[PDB]
Amino acid sequence: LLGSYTEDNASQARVDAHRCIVRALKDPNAFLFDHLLTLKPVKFLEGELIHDLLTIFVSAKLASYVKFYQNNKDFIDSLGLLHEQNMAKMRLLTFMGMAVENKEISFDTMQQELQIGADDVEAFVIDAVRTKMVYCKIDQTQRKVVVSXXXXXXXXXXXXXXXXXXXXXXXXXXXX
Amino acid sequence: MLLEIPYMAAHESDARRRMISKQFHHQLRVGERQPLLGPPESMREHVVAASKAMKMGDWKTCHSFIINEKMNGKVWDLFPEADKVRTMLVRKIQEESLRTYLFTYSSVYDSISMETLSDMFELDLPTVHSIISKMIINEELMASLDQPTQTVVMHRXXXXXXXXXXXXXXXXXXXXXXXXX
Amino acid sequence: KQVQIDGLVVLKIIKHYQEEGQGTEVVQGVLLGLVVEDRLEITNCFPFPQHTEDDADFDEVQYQMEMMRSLRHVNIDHLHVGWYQSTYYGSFVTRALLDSQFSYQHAIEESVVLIYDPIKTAQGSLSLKAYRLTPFEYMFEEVPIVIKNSHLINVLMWELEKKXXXXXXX
Amino acid sequence: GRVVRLHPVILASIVDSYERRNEGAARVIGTLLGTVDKHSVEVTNCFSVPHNESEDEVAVDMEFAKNMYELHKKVSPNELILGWYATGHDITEHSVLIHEYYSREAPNPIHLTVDTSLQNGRMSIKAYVSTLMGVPGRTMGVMFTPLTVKYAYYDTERIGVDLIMKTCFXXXXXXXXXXXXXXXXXXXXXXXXXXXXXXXXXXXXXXXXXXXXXXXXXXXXXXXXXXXXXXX
Amino acid sequence: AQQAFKFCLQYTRKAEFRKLCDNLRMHLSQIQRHHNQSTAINLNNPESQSMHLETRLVQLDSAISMELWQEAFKAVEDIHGLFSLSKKPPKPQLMANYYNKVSTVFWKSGNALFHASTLHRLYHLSREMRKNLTQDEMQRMSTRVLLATLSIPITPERTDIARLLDMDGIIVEKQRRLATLLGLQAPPTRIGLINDMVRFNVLQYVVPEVKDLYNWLEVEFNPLKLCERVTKVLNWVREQPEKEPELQQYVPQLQNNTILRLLQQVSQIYQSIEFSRLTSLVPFVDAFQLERAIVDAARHCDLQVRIDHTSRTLSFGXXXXXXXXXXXXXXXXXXXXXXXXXXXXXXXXXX
Repeated sequence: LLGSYTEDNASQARVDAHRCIVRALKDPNAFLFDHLLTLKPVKFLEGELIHDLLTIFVSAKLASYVKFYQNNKDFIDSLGLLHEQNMAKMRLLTFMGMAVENKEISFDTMQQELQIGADDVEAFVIDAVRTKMVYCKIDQTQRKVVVSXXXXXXXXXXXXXXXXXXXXXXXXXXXX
Repeated sequence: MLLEIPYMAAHESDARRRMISKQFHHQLRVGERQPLLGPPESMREHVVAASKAMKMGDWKTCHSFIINEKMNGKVWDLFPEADKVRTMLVRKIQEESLRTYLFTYSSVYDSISMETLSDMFELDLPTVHSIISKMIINEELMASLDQPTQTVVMHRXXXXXXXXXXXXXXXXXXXXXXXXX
Repeated sequence: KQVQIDGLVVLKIIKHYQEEGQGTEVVQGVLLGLVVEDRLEITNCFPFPQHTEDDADFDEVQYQMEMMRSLRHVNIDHLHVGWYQSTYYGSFVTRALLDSQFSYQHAIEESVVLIYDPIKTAQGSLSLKAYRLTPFEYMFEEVPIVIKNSHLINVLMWELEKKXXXXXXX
Repeated sequence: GRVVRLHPVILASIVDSYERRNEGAARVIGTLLGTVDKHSVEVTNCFSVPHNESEDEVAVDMEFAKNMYELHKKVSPNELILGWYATGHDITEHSVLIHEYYSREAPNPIHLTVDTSLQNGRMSIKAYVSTLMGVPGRTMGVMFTPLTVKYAYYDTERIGVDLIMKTCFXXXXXXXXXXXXXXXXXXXXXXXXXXXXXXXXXXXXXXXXXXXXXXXXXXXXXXXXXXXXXXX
Repeated sequence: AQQAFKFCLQYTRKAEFRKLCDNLRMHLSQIQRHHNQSTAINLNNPESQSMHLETRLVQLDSAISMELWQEAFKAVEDIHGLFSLSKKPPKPQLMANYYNKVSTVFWKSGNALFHASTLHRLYHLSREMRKNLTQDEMQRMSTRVLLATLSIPITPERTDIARLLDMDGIIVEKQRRLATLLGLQAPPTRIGLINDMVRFNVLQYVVPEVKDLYNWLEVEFNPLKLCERVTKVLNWVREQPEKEPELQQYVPQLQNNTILRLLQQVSQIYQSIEFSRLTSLVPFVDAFQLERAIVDAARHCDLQVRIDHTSRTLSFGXXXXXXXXXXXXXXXXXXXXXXXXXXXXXXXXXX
C-alpha cells in the first residue's frame, strides 16, 4: 500500500494530496507513515493541514490529537464519520508507541492513553487490527499486557533473525 | 429415581466410585432414542421430565412435573397424607438434586460457595456441607472443603492415579502366571 | 517453474499408461494437488475411463464428480491441478491434445498437462514431460518435473529389492 | 492361505491416505484389491474409506465401498475386492467386527495392517484372516490368523520404484497444531479421564483372566498420552 | 371413518383413538397385499387415494386436538406416505389446516426448524387463499415466521473439530427423516432458514421491530450496546396487540440465543472476568440462572470455562500451563494472518 500511495503521490496533482492523506490515515493495513511524510511533495508548507496530519499519524499519540483538535479537522472528521476509522488507527498507533518504550504495559497506563474502559481495554487489544500489529499475552490477574522507514529497518533485521530460527527448527525435523 | 439419579450423574461424571440401578431407567433410555419427544402426558413421562430436570439441576421444574404427571394419573391424590408427602418429597428431592448438580458440574467448577448453593437449592448449609462432605469422602473425590471460609475445590493426584494403575497391572500379570502354570 | 510429482502419482500414471498400452487405447486422468507459489505439487491422480471419443470430450463429469466426492471422504481433498495422458506421437505430433489444455486453462489458468510414454519408459529412463500453454510464437512450453517423497515413503519404497506433524511444521 | 504379497503402490497409497489428514492419533481405514483365489493372496491396489470411530462403535460408509468399487471395476476387473487395511500400528479391539462387515463384499475377509509410522524396518505390513481353532466341548471362537508377508512388484512397479530410489542408491497442519494447543490447555481433565480409562482396561483383562476391550482402552489411554507429549 | 374420529374427539376417547389409528394402518397394509388379489382397492386410482389421504389428514388433526403428540407424529408420516403416492392435489383448505397442525406438533416437539418450515408452507398457501385476504394477518404471520427463525437454537459448528471428525451436536436427532419428509432437499441451518426470512416477501409483511432485532443480533452484534438496543426495542413489541402475541411465545428461546451470543462474545473479549461483571454484562432472569446458562453453553461447547467460586471469577481457557497454551493459540493465529497477508502482497507486487 505504501508503494501504491507513493506512486500516486508522485504522479498526481498537488491538489490530490490532502485526499491521499485522508485515504492513507483511513487505510486498514497502514501503520507506518514516515516514507509518505518524507515525500518532497508531502513536505510542502502550504498543505499545512496535511503536514499536521502526517505529524499526527507519523509521530503523535491519541493525546497529541486531543491537544491539537481545534487546529485539525476533528470536527470535519465528526461530520464525515471518517475519524472513527482514523480514531481507531490513532489509538492502535498509540499502543505501538507504548510497546516501543516497554514490553510490559500496565492496564492503568493503557486506559489513560487509551481513554477507554479497562473492561473494554482488553476488547480493544482483542481486535484483529491490533493483533496483527502486536502479539502479546494478557494477564488479567496482574493487569498488564506483555507485548514482546526507521521501524522498517528494525523489522527487517528481526525478519532475518526469524528466518534463521525457523531454519533451525526445520533442520531438526529434517534430521529426525 | 431418587436412588439411581445421583449415581448415574456421577457415572456421567465418570468418577465411577459405585454403580447403582434406578427403576424406570430403561424407559428413559427409550425416550432419548425416540424420534419424537412430546411434552409429558403419561405418568412415566412426567417422572421422566422430573429426572431430566434433576440432571440439569432445576429442582423446581422437577417438583412441578411430578404433579403434572401425577395430576393426569391422580397418583398422589390417592393418599390421605398427600400434603405431608408432597413437602417431604420436596425436601428429599432438594437433597438428591443438589447432589446431582454437584456431580455433573464439578468438571468446569474449580471452586464453590456454600451460601449461594444453600440459598438457591433452598437447603440450609448444615445439610449442604454434610451431603457434600459425606459424598466426597465416600466416592474418594479429589475435592477439598474449607469449613472456615465455607468453600470447595476440585479438578485435580496424577502421581497417585499412576500408582493405582501399576497395582492393577501387577494383578493381571499374576493372573497370567496362573494360566501359564 | 517446477511440477513436483508424488510417489503414488508417478506410479499410478506409469501403471495406468502401461495398462492402457495393453488396451491399445490412450489413457488419460486427472492430477490432484496444490498450486504453491509458482510451483505445483501433484500429490495424487486418478484414471478416467476409456472413451470412444478421442482427446477432448473424453472426460466424464459424472464419473469425475463421484470420484472426487468419494476421495473427499478420503483425506487428500486436493484441487484438480491438471491432467495427464499417454500419447505415442513424437515429437509434439498432435494438435488436438493442446486444445484440451486450453479447456483446462480456462477453468484454471495454472493447470498443467503431463504426458507420459509407457512404451519408451524403461528401467533407468522414465519418459515424461509437463506443459503449459504460452500466454510467430509457439503455443506451449515444458517445465521440468521433480519428485517429492517423505522419509516414510523412502523407507517403504526400499522394500522392493530389500536385500504427519513434521510435514505440517515444514 | 499360506502367504501374502503386497505391491509397493499399496504401501505408498496407505501412507498417502494417512498423510493428508495429518493426524498422529487418527488411524485410517480402506479397501484392498488384488487376487485371493490361490494360497498366495496378492495385494495389488487399494482405496481409502471414510471412517469414524466412537467409543467401541465405528462407522463405515457402505455406499462408499459399493460406489468406489464399481468405478474400480470399470478400470480393471482383474483387481477384486479382497479385504481391507488400516494404519494400526497394531490389531484393534473392533477389528474382528469390522472384518465381519467386509465379509459381505467378499469372503474370506483379509486384513492388511500397514504401519505407516514404520517403527519396525522389516515389516510395513501385517496380514490376517479370521478363523477359529475351536475348543472341544465348546463353541468355536473367532480369531485372526497371522499370515507371512513379502513385498513384491510386477515389472512396471519395479521399474518405477528403482527410478524413484535412484538418487538414494500447511493451513491444515496449523489447525492441527492449534487443536493440540487446545488439548494442552485442557489436559488436566483429560488426564483424570485417561487415568480412569486405564483402570477400566485393567479391570477387563482381570475379568478375562472383556479382556480385549480392557486392553484396547489401555492402549487408547497410552496413545492419548503420547499425542499430549508430541504436542508439547 | 370420519364419523368414528369425530366420536373420539368429542368424547375424549384417546385410548380408542390410538387403536382406531392402528386399525387403519393394518387396513392399508392389506390393500397392497390385497391389490394382487382380485377385488382389491386400487391405490393407483386418484379418488381412492384422495379418500384415504383425507382420512389420515383428519387423523393428524384429532391427534393434535387430543394432545396425543407421539400419535400425531406417527400420523404425519402416515399422511406423508400417502401424499407421495398421491396424484390429485388436496383441497387447499384441508391442506392449510394440515400445515397449521404441523406448526403445533413441532413446537411441542422442540424441533424449531421444522416448526418454521411448516409456518412457511402455511403462509405460502394462505397467501393464495383467500384470494382476497386480510393484511393484518399477513402482518402477524410473517412476523411470527421470522421471529421463530431468529429464535432458533444456534446451528454453529466449530471449525477445528469439523475438519478432523466432521462432528457437530450431541449428536443425534431421531426426527431426521422428517426433513426429507417435508420435501426439503436436506436438513437446513438456522442461518439458511433465516435467508428465506431475509427475503423481502417475509420481510415486507414483517413487523419492523423484528427486522431491527435481526440487525441487533445477527448483523452487528456488540455486547457493549445490545442491552440498550433491546431495552428500547422491547417496549414497542409489548404495546402492540399482535406483535406482543407473536412475541410472547418466543421469549424463552430468543433470550437463550441472545445470551448464548453474549457468552461467546465475552469468551472472545476476556480471559478471566469477574463473576459480578460477567453476570452484570449480560441481562438474566436471575444471577443463578445466568450461571446455569453459562455452564450449558460450556457443555454444548460454545465456550470453555473454569468457574472459581472462591474468588468469584470466570476463566475462558496449572496456571502457567493455561497461559502457555493460550500464547501458542495466539501465535498460531498470528502466523496464519501473516501467511494470508503475504499472499495479498504478492498481488501488490504486480502493481
